[PDB]
Amino acid sequence: SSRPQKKGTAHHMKTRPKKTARWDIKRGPAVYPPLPPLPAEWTIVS
Amino acid sequence: TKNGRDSKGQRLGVKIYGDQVAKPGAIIIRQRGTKFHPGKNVGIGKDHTIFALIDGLVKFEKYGPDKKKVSVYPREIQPENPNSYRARKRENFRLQREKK
RNA sequence: UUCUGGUGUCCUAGGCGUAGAGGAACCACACCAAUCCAUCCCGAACUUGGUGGUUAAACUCUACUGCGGUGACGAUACUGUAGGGGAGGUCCUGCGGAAAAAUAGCUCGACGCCAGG
RNA sequence: CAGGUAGACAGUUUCUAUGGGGCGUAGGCCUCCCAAAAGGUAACGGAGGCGUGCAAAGGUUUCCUCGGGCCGGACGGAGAUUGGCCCUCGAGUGCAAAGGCAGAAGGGAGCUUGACUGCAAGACCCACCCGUCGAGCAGGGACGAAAGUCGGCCUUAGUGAUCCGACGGUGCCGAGUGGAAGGGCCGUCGCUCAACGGAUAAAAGUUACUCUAGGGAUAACAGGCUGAUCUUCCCCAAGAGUUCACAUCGACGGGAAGGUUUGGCACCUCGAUGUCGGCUCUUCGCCACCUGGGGCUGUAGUAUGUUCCAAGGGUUGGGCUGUUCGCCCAUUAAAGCGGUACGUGAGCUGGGUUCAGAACGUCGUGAGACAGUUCGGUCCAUAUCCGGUGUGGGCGUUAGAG
RNA sequence: CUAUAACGGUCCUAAGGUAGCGAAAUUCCUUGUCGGGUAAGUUCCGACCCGCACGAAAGGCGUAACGAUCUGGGCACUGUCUCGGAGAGAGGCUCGGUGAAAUAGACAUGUCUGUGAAGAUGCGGACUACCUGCACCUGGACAGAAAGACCCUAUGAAGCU
RNA sequence: GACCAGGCCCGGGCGACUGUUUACCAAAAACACAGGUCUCCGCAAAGUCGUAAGACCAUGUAUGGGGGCUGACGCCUGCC
RNA sequence: AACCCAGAGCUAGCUGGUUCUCCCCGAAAUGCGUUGAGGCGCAGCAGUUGACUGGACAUCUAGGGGUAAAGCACUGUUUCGGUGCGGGCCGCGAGAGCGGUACCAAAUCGAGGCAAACUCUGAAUACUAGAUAUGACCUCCAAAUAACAGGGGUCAAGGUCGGCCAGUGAGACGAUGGGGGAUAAGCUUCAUCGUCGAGAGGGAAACAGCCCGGAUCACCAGCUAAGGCCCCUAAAUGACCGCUCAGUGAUAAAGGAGGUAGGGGUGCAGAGACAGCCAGGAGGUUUGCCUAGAAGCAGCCACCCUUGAAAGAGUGCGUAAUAGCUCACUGAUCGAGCGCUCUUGCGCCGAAGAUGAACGGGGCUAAGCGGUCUGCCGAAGCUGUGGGAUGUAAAAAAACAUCGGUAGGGGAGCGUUCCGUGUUAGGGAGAAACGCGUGCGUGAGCCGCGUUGGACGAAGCGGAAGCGAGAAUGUCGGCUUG
RNA sequence: CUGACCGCGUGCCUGUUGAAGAAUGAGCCGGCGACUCAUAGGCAGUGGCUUGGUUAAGGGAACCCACCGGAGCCGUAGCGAAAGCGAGUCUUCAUAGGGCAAUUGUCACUGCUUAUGGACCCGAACCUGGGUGAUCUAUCCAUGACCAGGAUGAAGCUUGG
RNA sequence: AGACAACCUGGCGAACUGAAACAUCUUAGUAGCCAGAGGAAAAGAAAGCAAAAGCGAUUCCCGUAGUAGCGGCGAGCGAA
Repeated sequence: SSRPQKKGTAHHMKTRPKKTARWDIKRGPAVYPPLPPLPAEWTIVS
Repeated sequence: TKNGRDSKGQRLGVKIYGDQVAKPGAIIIRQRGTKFHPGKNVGIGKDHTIFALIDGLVKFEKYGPDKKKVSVYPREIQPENPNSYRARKRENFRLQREKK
């Protein structure tokens, strides 16, 4: 004994998924080419 | 058995910091003994309180290397204004009232 | 227009120690008596009245850093936020603030004001 | 009608906090710390004080300022009156502490009563009730030549609402009118109302004969967290062991795991989780008592002593006590420690404890009481479901059966 | 001899326990020492005495007889036990007839571990298990029963002093 | 000789005995009792009940009545 | 301290119960006082309404404080050495003297710390007070082409007083600074923030209080955050650099270590090394003492010199002790890489419990951990498209801005029995209970539609309520389970 | 309509810091069952009137009631304990200085909320008054009845003294 | 001489409660019980109220007034 144990909430901070590798923390999503705009989608003109 | 636990809870701050606006008669310092001495335009009190005599500003400064020497001044300036927002709010009160 | 003491105010504060310089004017002591006065005892102080001898003391002025005061930058502690490590006591990075201490240093203050010779 | 007078009888009270209640302490104000560089701040958190004193320790106008070292002079002594040098306000300031104050708020003198009446802009605090300061004006003064200061005391404790009564003074009402009784009003005084925002002017216990409304908001049994304690370990080793630290014991101190003792919290459970010990029946853990194998031994052998792998098994019968190493007897290979809601009461007994009777010692004047003793004291049940032991049937097994 | 004090001094009250009895229905420590009894006896009998806190009509001490009294040891007798066994009866069991009960949110109602108001069939992972009867046992469903009787609270009720 | 029909001793504690008691968890060492002492009461008593009349007491009368404690019997019953 | 009836529906600051729809806003669990603390009064924080307002957010500058850290000036303690005052002791002698002691102690000095009730100093934040800007969109007019300034219209937003009215008054954990405890608790107590409370969803296996994030609705559309990409479950068993061989990867220390990849220092390596085979390995001397004996090796003293390549008054065993044995040291061959040293990273042992592997499982040598670059999955978040609702606001819109929510407040509604309009419209070709219509509504509910029976009764505008039920161990009746 | 198989999903209310909870409650179904009324104060919405608003008791060919009924209330003057004075008044030597004043509606209907009433519904143990109870039981009184069968053997009385 | 729903007069007369306890007070002179009588009873013709002005037997409703006042000046009661 002489060592406490880690309970609810307390247990969570020790043992939740952390992304502890500086690299993957850094990253950002792909961007893209700007994708020039798109036409209308509907027309009464018929 | 405890014997202990008899605290008073009294409060004694500085009331008007340097470069605030002192009314006349208003208290500058409520103190226990004389940390800050009276300078000019202030009056000591019965219990060493330091209160303003004329409107103006409070200036804490050394009256000796050690002492505070609190003081007051007329400090009247700036009549000039530059804020659009206050005028805007007032303008809205009326426009909306008229609309409704 | 320096100098002489007269009063004062921003202040790093300002001084003690060693050195010097000051008597024509100013300042101050030695000197002298006593109404007003005064010493709980004493003219010691305080007082009025005289002689008006030195600059010795005190004050003033110029140096000094031996003390006293002052005091950095940098760095580091610490801390705001955002996070993390450690079973804990507690530790560590990112952006922001940032010292006490010590040491080098920095001062022997700056201005006014009136009567003067 | 009046005084006294049996709880014989009645009507009622007996506070709260309280890291369960009771016992103990505490209950208001002041100062310092916790208070986290404005204010504020909580704890049965750590230190102390107060319920006053002063006709001056108040007010003014003045003057000087303490101490603690050293040197001088008889006793005089470590320390008492008298002169010379450092000094940071280390002295004191009536009483506690903090802040303050050395042109002093320190000490001493001179005269005096402003520790006056009517007040007051504005502030500070701020649930309210309270509380604190106050420029300035009028009257009438003190001191001071004058300027000026003076409506208590260096500041913060020295104090308590309202109702009621009491006393002094009133160019106010006075129930038809004049009076008066009485009251009003102004100044005041009267409660360790101390449980100090004070239920009344006036109030203690006990209930095991109890009872109701509630609570797992707060206990006891058990579970959980925590290991202070307790069990078992490992480190260093001073030594002891004839010499030799480690065959064996290991002082002084340190680092762990366990969860079962005693505990700490009090999280579930008070529309209820039935306690100690025995009986019967389990089953599991090991750090191992005995049996299986091994090192090392200060092992000649026979005994051992210790550690290592080892839970497959085993782990008596009694006497005493209600009481698991608490124990003597006789053996025995040995006659283990534990977990399982201190396993097991919808399986059993009720010897103990927590019911009503009674008594002893003691406490209480008393009712009653003692985690003291002593004798007596109906522990209820025809399994729905999961579980388990047995045994069947349908159906699957692809044609159907032995 | 050493000890224990026959006997003395001090404050004290109104005085300071007499006779008997005593670890006692009173002694806590405490299975107190010692003796007897027993193979072994914290119970028991007889004594000692530092009576925590016995004691003289809330009586002291002792007593022949009596006790559905409490307590210790005996002889005889036995299933109380060692260590069970067989048997008869009534139930249980099956068939014919009549036919309740308390309980009950709905239950299509597994084990181990983990979690979670910190002791779950209802959640997670893994294992295990054809559907459904009947007899039998009672470890769970914090099973039923009585809004706990222990503990606390209520400016609750009631009894006694 | 079936049915029916005392187990008995030795030693303690408490209570003298027979008896009564918690209808439905206590049959006892508890209560009572024979006995003891205290104290009150002179007869239109004391005590109890009833506001009052009055009634028990007692159609008794001081060896008799009410009340308190202890509980045969033996020796006793201290001091303040 | 009966039982029945009455006051009596006693009282209960205590338990339980409190029924139909939608919409908007939406807390607290703190202080104070309380015969008071599982109540109540006031404040503090909701609603709604009326004024006066000015902000809020960011930025910057001032002002006071004594906390964190530091410091020994102060106070209180604190070690090491200096100094010696003075005292005790030996005595000489009948007075105090020079001194001596490995002597006890007061001030001081040098070095050196420590403190909630210590400070000569002293931050960051916090606080108070000032000025300084500009938020989101539009429609624009004039642009080559933007931008922005030029206006106009919106929308969004702070407070300080009040009115009418609430609920709340023991919070929990996490982070930090602390008290109490044992720097133990999912403990307790306060200060500043977050989430839960009152809040869903994804990650965390399950799992209020940790991470991202905030739920008006529809969508068999897309991009991402926290977290992840072998199978169970979506997505690379994808790239390259390293490191681990224990199933570590999921849990704990002191201590131990030639485990392992590196690093920091150190000397040696043809006047050749650590390996081994080797050789040699002393004279004085039995070192002095003690001891029976001590002779290197019980113990202690001197602890050197000579000789030489090299030998320490001998390293260990041993002998009664000697002797004996062997080390250190030293030359030759073989041959040129080996000692020492502290720490980094990942590991091993130390590290053991009671029903059965408990750590998601299958498993894995990468599908583990350290590092970087690329693609993807991933929520109710953001986008896209389309409805609804609140105000802003006063009117068609349209445009914004919002729309989680318990206690609680405000707005708008449905429904039921009865009444006014009535001896209504309608109705024996047929009033209500049951059902087909996802007809219709945001919903409570409404229209229609049918039957053996079969008598009454809508709609609209209004009114009243014995007015809306699964929770009271409610209650009356009928029925089951066993 | 039924559902092979996959995924997600730890009953509902009360109540808690916190429940799927192994905390509460309910067997199921259908009904009965809880902030109501009276009068009054305050506030809001709506309406009538206004250089005022309103009537109450009471009459009215019933009861409702058109009309009547002005007594009464509210809004018009404050300050003061009071006499009193009055746009001021109290406090005072005084303006001084200050405090409070220097103006306002009303009636009704509908909600909210407060107050007294059983006042949202259910639930106490209890208290007090009046009455009924001794067929159970507890003593007593009157009057009856009962106690098988055996054993022991006192005092008295009588004998050898 | 008995009977009575309620109303009335008289005698006796509580308590739970409110005061956040409780003894003054309040529920309240209520409830209840007893005793009479009536369709109504009780009260009633002034030794009254008033206030320098007037009234004129009783009994009820409105209103003065939840005012004056009383009150551990508390809860509350409350006229004329």
